[PDB]
Amino acid sequence: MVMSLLGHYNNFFFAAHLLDIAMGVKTLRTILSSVTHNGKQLVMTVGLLAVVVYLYTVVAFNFFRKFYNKSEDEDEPDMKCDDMMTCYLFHMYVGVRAGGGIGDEIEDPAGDEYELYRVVFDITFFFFVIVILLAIIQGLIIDAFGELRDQQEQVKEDMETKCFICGIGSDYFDTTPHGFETHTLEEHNLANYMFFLMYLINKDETEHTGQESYVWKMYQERCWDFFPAGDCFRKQYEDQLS
Amino acid sequence: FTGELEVQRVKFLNYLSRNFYTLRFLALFLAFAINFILLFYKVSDSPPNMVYYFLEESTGYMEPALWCLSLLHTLVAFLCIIGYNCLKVPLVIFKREKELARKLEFDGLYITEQPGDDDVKGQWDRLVLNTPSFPSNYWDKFVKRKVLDKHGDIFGRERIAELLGMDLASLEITAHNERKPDPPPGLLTWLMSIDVKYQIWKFGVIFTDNSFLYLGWYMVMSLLGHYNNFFFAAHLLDIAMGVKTLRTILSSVTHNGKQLVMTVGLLAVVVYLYTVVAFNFFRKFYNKSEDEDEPDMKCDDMMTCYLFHMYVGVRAGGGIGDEIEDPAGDEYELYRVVFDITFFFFVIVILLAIIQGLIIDAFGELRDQQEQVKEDMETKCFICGIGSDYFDTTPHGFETHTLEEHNLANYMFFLMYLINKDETEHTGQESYVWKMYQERCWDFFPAGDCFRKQYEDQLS
Amino acid sequence: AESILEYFRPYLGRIEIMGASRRIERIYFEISETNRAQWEMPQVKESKRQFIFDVVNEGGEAEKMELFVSFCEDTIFEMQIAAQISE
Amino acid sequence: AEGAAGTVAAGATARLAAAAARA
Ligand SMILES: [Zn+2]
Ligand SMILES: [Zn+2]
Repeated sequence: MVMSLLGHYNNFFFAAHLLDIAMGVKTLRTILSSVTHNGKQLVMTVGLLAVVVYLYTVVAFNFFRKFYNKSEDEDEPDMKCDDMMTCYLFHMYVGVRAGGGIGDEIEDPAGDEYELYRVVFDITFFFFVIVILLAIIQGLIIDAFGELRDQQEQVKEDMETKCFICGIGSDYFDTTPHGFETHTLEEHNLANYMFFLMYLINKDETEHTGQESYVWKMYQERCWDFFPAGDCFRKQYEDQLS
Repeated sequence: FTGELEVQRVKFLNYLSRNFYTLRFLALFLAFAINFILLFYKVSDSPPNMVYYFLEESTGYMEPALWCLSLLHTLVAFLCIIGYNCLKVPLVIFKREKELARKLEFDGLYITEQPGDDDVKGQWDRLVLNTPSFPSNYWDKFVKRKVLDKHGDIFGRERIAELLGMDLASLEITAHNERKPDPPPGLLTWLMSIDVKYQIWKFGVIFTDNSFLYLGWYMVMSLLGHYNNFFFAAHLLDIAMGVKTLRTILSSVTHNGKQLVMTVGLLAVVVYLYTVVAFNFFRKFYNKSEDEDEPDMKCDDMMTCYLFHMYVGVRAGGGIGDEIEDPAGDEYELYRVVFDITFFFFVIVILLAIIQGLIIDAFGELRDQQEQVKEDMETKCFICGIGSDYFDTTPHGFETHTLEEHNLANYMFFLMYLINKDETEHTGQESYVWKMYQERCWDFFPAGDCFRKQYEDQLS
Repeated sequence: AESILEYFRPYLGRIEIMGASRRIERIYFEISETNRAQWEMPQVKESKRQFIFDVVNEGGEAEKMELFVSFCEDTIFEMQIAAQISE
Repeated sequence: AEGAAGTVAAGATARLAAAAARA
């Protein structure tokens, strides 16, 4: 509302609306649900990126100072390792976005001093931070899709097998023909009960039968004994009258 | 003082054992603080040759805060070491004494069979069998008599009474005959006289335990940070292990790191194997195109070409083709092209994907472990093998079974009760169970029948 | 006797056995207040969940009972070392 | 830990625990 209101300042600020208004769609909201399932771990991974790139920044602060220079001829008034903040900025702005480590953004280390020292620093930086941590991020959202799908499969299986009310699977309700569907529909079905409660609330206290008054008593007591929870009219009457 | 000072010390250390995590979280916060102020550094070739000075803000503080916080850091690090030494060690030492007591009581490790003479921790315990202070924290200190009763009959009883200490076992059979003297406590003068073998073996056990060593690493790095240096700043990295979730993540990635390493070895051999193929055929391409001359050509020396590929060709993100001469010359053009594309395809996409898939499978595997344990714990009593189906024929019965019936917390209280009650007043049940406990049989657990199948048909 | 039964409820322990008569029987026994308290601390619950994880990700035959007894007798020693530090 | 003979003769302990060739 307010962003629409302040868009009357002759400005673009309507245009930041649609972004999280697409959440009103179903499927995109499901996707964003997946990615937000794990965002905390993504954030602490980014903190680990911060500490690591910080920890690498010193290693050229105090040893490799004659390299981070942009090779303008006759002079370098630009050298992003003197100030520490500028070097941390340099790595976190350029070295991570290079796609290839720093090695496209340095002097050539083939000078004799500390050459192998620099090269191991480059490659271990490259390897560790880029491939392992971007892969961590990728694997997190990948596992997110897998996890939500596992949830859906799990609920569908557990709901299909059982009556939801007793703990009884469909094996007992298939000794008769087609019986699980009758059980979950004709017998206790978790929609008749809602109509029953609406009926009981919308009927006055004087005319309830003993069953209905008993159940209202139990409802106001907030005991749930009336639900069977293990025996539904047929194990009771198995041997007698099936 | 001399007496009350020791009580002040003991109160201080019993207090320290209470609070250990707080000091560590404090030191983490301190690490962030010292590192924040480390970030303002700067270097000149002119002081206000190299001058590693510290530019402050406009505020005149931030020089001596470094000093006081460094001193604070090393202090709390030593304090944390002492908290570890007071608190955590007796668990692992109790474990060592326990397992050794089992392997000489119910097994015949040093007596009968042998040590296996490769587990050096399995030999380090050899040098504490002789002392009397060995069964220190373990409770049932009859141990020497027990092994002497069991194995000493068919072996040298004096072999026991020299191996396991037990000086004058013949005397110890009737030592408590004559009298019970009251020797003088004159301590702080003869206190050197203690079981040196015991303390040395103990110190070895501490100096191999990894957490102690990690704390000492943190300690010494904080200590040497007092050289006016950045070396505090390598602390926080692994000190973030103390957090829960990041430690879980690192657990997953370390679940598979060996296979990652041998994959990297496969990368080494492959890039090596490609290095020859331009060593001996394509020697006129790896050159940086400086005009009039190439004193730089990274294929003559083999080491430099292996270096070139492993430093540049892998980090190119696009194969070598951005870092070569153009191969459109007529000689061996197609050969260079298949060389480049095969290199690109195989090493980059297949092996980086291997790495990605490994940690991906790691998250999947650990999540599978958690789902599996939750399922198996949910269905069954943990004690019998019986699932919840029998304990749901009654209303709501599995919860009563895992709580009111056998519940794996009442048993712990039972053992604490039974150890904390003397042998004369146990009933037949309790004495029977102590007998079985000392025998280390586990028949008393039901393991398939819990009071209700017994009384199903009778009285449900 | 419902009031006293409620009051002595948290201190009344209970277990089952198989022993000395080739059947199943129950036991009734005291629990201390302080051990019942220290049992509900987050350190202890974390270690217990760790046990239940590690027992069954690597788990088989009667080894399980041995490990459960090991954890019990270890954490009793932890109850002692936690008891004898407080004010 | 010695340039040319670095991984070899300069530090063999870490060279055996791992197998690097640039430290
Ligand atoms: Zn049902
Ligand atoms: Zn059971």
